[PDB]
Amino acid sequence: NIHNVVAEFVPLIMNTIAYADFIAAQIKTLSFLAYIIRIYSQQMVKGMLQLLSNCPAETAHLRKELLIAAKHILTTELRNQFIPCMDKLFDESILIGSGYTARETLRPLAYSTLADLVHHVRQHLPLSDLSLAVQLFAKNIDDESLPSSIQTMSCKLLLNLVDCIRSKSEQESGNGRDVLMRMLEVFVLKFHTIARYQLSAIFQVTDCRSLVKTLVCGVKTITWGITSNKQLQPKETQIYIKLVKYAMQALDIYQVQMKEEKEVLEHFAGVFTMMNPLTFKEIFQTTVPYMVERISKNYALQIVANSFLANPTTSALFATILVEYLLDRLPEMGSNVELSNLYLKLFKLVFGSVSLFAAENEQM
Amino acid sequence: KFCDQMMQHLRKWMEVVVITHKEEMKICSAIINLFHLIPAAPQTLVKPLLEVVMKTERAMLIEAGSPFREPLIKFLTRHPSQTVELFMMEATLNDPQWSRMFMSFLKHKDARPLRDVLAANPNRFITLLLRLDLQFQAIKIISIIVKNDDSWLASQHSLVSQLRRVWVSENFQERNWKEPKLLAYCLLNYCKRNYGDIELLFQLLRAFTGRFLCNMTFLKEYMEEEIPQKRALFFRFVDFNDPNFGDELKAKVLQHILNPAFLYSNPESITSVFITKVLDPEKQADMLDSLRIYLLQYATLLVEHAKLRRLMTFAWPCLLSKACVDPACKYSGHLLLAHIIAKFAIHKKIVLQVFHSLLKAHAMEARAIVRQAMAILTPAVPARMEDGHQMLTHWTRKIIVEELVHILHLIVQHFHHLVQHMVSAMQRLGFEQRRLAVDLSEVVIKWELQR
Repeated sequence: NIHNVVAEFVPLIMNTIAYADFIAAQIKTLSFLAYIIRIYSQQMVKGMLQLLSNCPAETAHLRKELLIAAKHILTTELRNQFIPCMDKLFDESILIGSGYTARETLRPLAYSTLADLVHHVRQHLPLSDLSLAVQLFAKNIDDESLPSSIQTMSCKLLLNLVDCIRSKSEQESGNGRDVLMRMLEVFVLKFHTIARYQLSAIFQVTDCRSLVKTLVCGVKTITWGITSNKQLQPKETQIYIKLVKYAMQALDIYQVQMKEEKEVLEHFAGVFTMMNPLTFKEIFQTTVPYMVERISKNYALQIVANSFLANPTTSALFATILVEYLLDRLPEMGSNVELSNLYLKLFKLVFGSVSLFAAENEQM
Repeated sequence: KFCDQMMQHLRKWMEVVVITHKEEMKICSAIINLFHLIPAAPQTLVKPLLEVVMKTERAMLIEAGSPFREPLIKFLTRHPSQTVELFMMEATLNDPQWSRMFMSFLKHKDARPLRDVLAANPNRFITLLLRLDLQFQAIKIISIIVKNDDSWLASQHSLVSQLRRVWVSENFQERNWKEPKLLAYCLLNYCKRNYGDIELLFQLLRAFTGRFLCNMTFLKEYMEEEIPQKRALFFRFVDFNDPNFGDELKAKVLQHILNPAFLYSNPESITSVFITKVLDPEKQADMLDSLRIYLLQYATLLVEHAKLRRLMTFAWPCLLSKACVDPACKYSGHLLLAHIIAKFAIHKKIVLQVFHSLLKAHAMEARAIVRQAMAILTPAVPARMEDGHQMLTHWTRKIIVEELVHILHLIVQHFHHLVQHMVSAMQRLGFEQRRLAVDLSEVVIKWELQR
């Protein structure tokens, strides 16, 4: 019975697109038989990737079956590693789910199937290819014509991709760092955009909470590669200044609807932690009056600030930025009852810092 | 003479603050503010202090919150003619580090006198506009001035044409990085001030080409703002369309903005619109995309929301088999039949044709269109079928005899030998499918209770 597999291997390599219904039916038939890979050269894969790019666009149902078939065949985990490199990543080209209804229906399947492929190919891919790859995923996260579900996982792979970008940049002369940020602008762009789209909130909450929860890790991890303690360039820093201003806006709707809140914010507070304190102290002084202003409408953000100076080198540097701002705000306390409590609460925790780590906080 | 001494002193102090880095900020900022207070200060002194400020800012690696900005600009705003020139030397522009500084000042509030000089010489921008790096700065300076002064650029002047000319041409360059959103800002404001008609057509034409990624909810504002009677006047040149190279994509997005406009309402111009619209098809259509889907549905809504024999020629290709090739538009073609059959186009011969077409060729992608089409058809035809021959059962009979049917059950839910059909088929399928089991059963008892 196994002779069928070798029997079915012959057509797969052949049957290129050198009579519309006949050819469409012919390609569909090969999709059905190619699904049965229970047994587990690469000749069959060569034709599959050949016809994968050559599939006519108007054949919506044919592409529907092909994409599902493409998902199944790539699960081999043995030869599925050869199809990406061999096909030169042509799938990254415009051939992605060509066809009107295919675009507006099966785009999530097309990107998701490729997402898993690059998920494992990550360690088996160079920097130059990754630069091409991330481009499509960068569009996915920001594009508003796609389901939010894929927008979340589009970052999930990017979290691991940047490490590969870092890895290849470490391995060879790949200009990863310049690439590493290019999506960071997209990441912050998402925040400024998400802040505007939270207005609908005033199931979507789960989507929004899930969406941001993915973003924080994505932005958090890239900083690891970006710094790899080393000082950060000025124009490079300005992106983060935008990040904090937009980020604090996003983390709002989750109090007028706490484990996750602390979880994400503590992850968030780390984004500015590992980077050089000298570049850090630059970021917040410009934005600290806003963040203190923002904390007034949502106390939960204080979990950042309090955790911000609760341990790392951030303590001494942030404390100076905080009290210096509060001191000039000191007259305001005692007049605006709603705001007066805020400054005192801020003053209480910073004084909590000096008690906590008197080393250089006493001096501060 | 005094200013020269401080100029020397500032530089010496400025070297110290960086030296200290590897009072100073206050001292250096204050002396810089001294130049603004003191009048009769030479214009030439801008270049010396500007360089050291630039030299130290890069040396100190700070650009935001640097104390030297605010006191510095106050001096520049008093002397904007020279500073713009010194920033407009070609070599200085080529340096991105120097280029960034120039824009930062143009953002500040005190630049309002400074930006007036730039607005006074539109010809200057055209020189840089008509490579990318040099061009990109030209876009930023153009957008920034308009950002504060919306009135400027509202004049019917060739400057928009120069942006328009390069605008359409250079969509392939993005295949600088932030130019698309930046460039669109200038023209959109111009369209906002005055209806650009054909000018508005071009920005939409390129709005979704060249692999752009930055227009989120930015273009849509004019469409919403376009409504706050204009459609009839706006539609006339749209029919012209002056394409000379256009494609379906351009028209597709063009009708997208119309749909909100036609959702506004309905003057007598609608009468001539119907005649004009039905003269478009040109018999042979080479568009095998959503253009037909958008165009066909758009015609249906406008006439009822706002000779008709010529309109039905549109659905003739989708009344046939080979014509209306793409099923996606074929479902939309049926969707058109549901809409057009609302007022007086109800005939038995065509009523049967559309009804099975919805259930025939069931698919998930078809489910969306047929579900939408069925909603319009459900109050139109089934009433005739209810008083007619109850033909819905015949097709339901055909499918079960052959051997999927939930679509008919959904229609029947809105609407007695059939009762056995749903019960008989569902129980076998039930062995998910649990959804339609309960809903129809409740109607089954209600229908039995009623009669």
